[PDB]
Amino acid sequence: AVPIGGTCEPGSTLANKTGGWRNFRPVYIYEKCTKCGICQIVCPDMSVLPREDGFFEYNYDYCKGCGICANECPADAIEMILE
Amino acid sequence: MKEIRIHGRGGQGSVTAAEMLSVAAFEDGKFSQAFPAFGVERRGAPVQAFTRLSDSPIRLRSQIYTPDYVIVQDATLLETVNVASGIKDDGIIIINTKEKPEDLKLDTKARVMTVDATKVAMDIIGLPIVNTVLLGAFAGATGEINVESIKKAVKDRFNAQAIQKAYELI
Amino acid sequence: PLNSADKAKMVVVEGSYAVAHAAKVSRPNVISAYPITPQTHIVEDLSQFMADGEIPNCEYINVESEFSAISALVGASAVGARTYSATTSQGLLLMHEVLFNAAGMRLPIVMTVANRAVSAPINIWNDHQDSIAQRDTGWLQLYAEDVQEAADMVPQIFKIAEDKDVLLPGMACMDGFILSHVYEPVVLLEQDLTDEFLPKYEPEYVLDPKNPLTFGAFADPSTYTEFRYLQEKAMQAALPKIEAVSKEFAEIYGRDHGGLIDGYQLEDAEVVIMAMGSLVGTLKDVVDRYRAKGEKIGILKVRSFRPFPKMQIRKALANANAVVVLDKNISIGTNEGALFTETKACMYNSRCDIPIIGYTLNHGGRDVSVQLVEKIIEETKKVAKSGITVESQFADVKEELL
Amino acid sequence: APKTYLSPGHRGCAGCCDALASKFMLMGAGPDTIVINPTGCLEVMTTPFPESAWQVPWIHSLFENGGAVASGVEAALKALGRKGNTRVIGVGGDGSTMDIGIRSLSGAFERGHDITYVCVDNEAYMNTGIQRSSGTPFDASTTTSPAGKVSFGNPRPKKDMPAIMAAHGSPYVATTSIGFPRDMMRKVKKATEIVGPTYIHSHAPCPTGWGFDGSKTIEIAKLAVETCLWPMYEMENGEITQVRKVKDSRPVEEYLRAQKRFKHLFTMEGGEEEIAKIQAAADWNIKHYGL
Ligand SMILES: Cc1ncc(C[n+]2csc(CCOP(=O)(O)OP(=O)(O)O)c2C)c(N)n1
Ligand code: SF4
Ligand code: SF4
Ligand code: SF4
Ligand SMILES: [Mg+2]
Repeated sequence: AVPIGGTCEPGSTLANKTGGWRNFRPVYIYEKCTKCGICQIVCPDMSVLPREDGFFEYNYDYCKGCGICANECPADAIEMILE
Repeated sequence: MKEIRIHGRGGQGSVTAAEMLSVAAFEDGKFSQAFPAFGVERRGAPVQAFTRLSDSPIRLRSQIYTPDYVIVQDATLLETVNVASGIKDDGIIIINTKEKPEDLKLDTKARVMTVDATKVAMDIIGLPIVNTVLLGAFAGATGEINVESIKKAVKDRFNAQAIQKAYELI
Repeated sequence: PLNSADKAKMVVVEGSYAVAHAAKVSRPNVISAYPITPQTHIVEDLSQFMADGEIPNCEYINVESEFSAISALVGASAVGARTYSATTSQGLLLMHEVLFNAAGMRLPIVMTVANRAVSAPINIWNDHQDSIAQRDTGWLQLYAEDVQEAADMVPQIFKIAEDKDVLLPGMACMDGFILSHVYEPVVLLEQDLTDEFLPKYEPEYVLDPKNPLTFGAFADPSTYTEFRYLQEKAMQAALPKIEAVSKEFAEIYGRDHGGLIDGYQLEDAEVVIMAMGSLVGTLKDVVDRYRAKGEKIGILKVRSFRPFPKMQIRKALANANAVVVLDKNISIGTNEGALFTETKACMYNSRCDIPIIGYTLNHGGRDVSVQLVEKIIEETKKVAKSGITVESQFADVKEELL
Repeated sequence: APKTYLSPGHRGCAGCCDALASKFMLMGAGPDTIVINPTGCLEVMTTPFPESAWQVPWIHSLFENGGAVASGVEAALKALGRKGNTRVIGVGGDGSTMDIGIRSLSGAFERGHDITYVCVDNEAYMNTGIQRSSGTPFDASTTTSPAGKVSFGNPRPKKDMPAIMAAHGSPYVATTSIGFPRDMMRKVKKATEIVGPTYIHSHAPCPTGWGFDGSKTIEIAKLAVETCLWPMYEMENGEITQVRKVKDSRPVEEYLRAQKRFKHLFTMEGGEEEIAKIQAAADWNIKHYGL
């Protein structure tokens, strides 16, 4: 329903999965990862999630496959694959 | 009146396809109309464009909801977009894909037809510009517009061989 | 509107292209530009023409606001330049104060308006609220139905505005997206024809060091009324001017845009639909369907909104059994669109007491389908037979959202 | 990584510069903040009703009124005794900041409101389809300053907004870039913490508008700094106190070549001469800022 405003709830864009925008998809090569954390910083779509072990993982629900993380990785620990 | 819906992603020039279709149809002596889905085009985002064909001037100003023909520029769109939505039973869906029609499995009564298009583009043009090449496939699949008129349009505004191959392959 | 007989002369281009082309061919001396969806293609096209050196005796200004867009044209017009811009929506709203100023300065500035809804909430789609909200500013307002009309409207409105008996600025209104972003067959404006149709702007008094004069003086209560009276008088003069220029255009170009108002199957209509702009196209198709089934439905298109063609409308509605007025706007607090309000007002003191009802629709670009038009016609048919149930209403509210 | 307060699901292009700039801003500012966001890509892409990407309070009024709206927020917090350590932050594009919103901003700075203002400078009006703003650099092609038979694109230099805001007596003015995330976060954080009107000008390469692949947004940003076309510095009370030195500066061609909006300088007759004018701008930067 339209509220008097109309005010929106915070973080409600989660309802919009943008993973369907991808032509290419990033894939972590965990063996090559230095855990520097650059990929989490550089993601425009907050689709790089931290882990307790200090590695990172993708939220493919939202990843738009722009390839910035892959481009900025100093370890070439991310590969872009078609899809 | 015939109605055409084109599916693509921001940056893939779906509006140009719609425009070229309306230009080519008019060269054939059919009254035409073309327009983007009204909004802001985001790179990578699913987008739509539209064309109408008629023997008489087109005065209708509503959106297109039930197309006779559908063109899908990017196969990956099938996962998130209902491209067969609203299509007439005697309609045709043209899809840019390596796979053959039946492999795609779309819940529709309309004829599903496929061309690689992307490969045709990389082979002949060099770049993966599929918005114009798929129009060749459209002409071959539907017979609604002469393929020569589509060539005429693309050369006028600015490829023709890539249009020609797609016309054969469909 | 478009003449099918002209098929061999037509080309398929974007509406914005046709309008930009028409502006160029109309030979402005100063173009000002501020971008806003969905007006952008017009000014982009003009800037490309400038970049290719296609417009002689002309300067183009990329300003920093719409306020400056119109304000530059005030300065330029007063020097003697033919002036042009295009705007919409938030842009037109920002100009509000300068709109009053320009009309009061009696400067024949022309702008295309690519009608779009107004904030809040922000919305980039078609609605007539932007221009309708300017109905007091003293600008001419004409509403085009198609691309042909929208482009042709540019030279026409220059000729009207610049006429010595008028000297009022004017808006050539066309539906945002619907007309601005569509590609359709159109006859592009002819240069040599326009050079003969549209005389060069030759103002009697300008800013000129060799003939110093003062423009924009301060009027006390002893003279202000007379300025306002003369603006009204200028609008009165624009009534026959709009008819004359439309007829003259028809004679020169072979394209008849119908002047102040335009009837479609109107003469014997039991139910008359009134509307402005591109919606008329959809209406014509629906009317044809009703006509095919022998139902006496017709359209009265209002082309000139300012000046308001009261006498013309009154005469045109004389045989109707019921009138339905469609507005792409609403005066919040009245539940009525401006055309509905003004139609009733012009009909009030006449002997004709037929029911007139209103629907507001196309708010924030909400599509007007053939089926919605059919629903509205059916409701009005009932009114013709049985009387008014609801005088004014939103045609298509979603009660689920409340 | 510091927490950001922007959610996934926004409609930014793949590799969006506006998304990055706002993300870094929030990381520096923290959650005790209220954001004022004039019309533009950032606003449109994050707030399609009924959805919002913002995890902090956020208000959008109009295109022109960022400065004034932020002023009213700050004043209301003071009046109602709710100011505390809340950061009132305006975030807007080059067009909103430098062009249509400059009166609003001038008034807010002059009055000395405790606000922070962040300019996201992608050197054109992007949401509307890439039109020239005063943020547009010399000889950039835009849809209202296209290359043509008699045009090399935008004929004007970039307006110097940091200098303009310094002249307003702003206690803290800093340039930054999405190419240097940590730098941006640090500068934003500092700007928010100073009591008074502070200004951050962030360079933000737009893949859609500049014409480069979405994967290169950060790379292009770094290249702007390395060619010395974008000086990175801080001004405290109108005096430059810090500058990011560039020992190994790159010729401007390397930056210009990577972008469709400059392609015309490589195809048109006299293009190399125009490139020289841009090189001269970079050389001036080196001299003036002490790079
Ligand atoms: C008064 C007014 N004029 C024009 C517009 C149209 N408009 C909305 S956003 C925008 C461009 C925004 O450019 P910028 O501020 O640089 O942000 P960007 O989209 O580049 O991030 C324009 C021209 C408007 N909304 N209001
Ligand atoms: S940027 Fe590369 S090395 Fe660093 S954490 Fe991410 S994947 Fe690992
Ligand atoms: S590809 Fe782009 S959107 Fe996806 S995780 Fe990497 S940076 Fe984020
Ligand atoms: S045009 Fe540029 S700023 Fe706008 S959404 Fe796309 S990448 Fe972001
Ligand atoms: Mg910008």
